[PDB]
Amino acid sequence: HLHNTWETYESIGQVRGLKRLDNYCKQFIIEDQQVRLDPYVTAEDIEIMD
DNA sequence: CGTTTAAGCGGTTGCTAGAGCTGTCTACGACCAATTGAGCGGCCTCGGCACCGGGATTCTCCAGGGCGGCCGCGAAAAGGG
Repeated sequence: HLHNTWETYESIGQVRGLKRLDNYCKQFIIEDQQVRLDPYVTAEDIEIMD
């Protein structure tokens, strides 16, 4: 956990665990921007998720 | 293969169902004798189907009566010597 690297998809290539990064990206990015862009969002939900 | 989730194990807390044991008794079924009426075989008779004799009903055939055609036949009109 000290050799954690800030990487990019073109900087990785084809290694094991790439679909872990894919699942992370799709899940966090899609419902993060969904809860940021929805009109039916209360302040309580955004503060508990923050 | 990544992720979630529910199985598995251990734990609570009280009550109730159920197995096991002991005890009592009472209705219920085995058992026996006398009896008799429901089952099995035969015997008799009717309902219905069928066979036979008799009578009524409709179809086919043979003969008589009348009419057409032939068979030369025979009386009669016209021509010839």
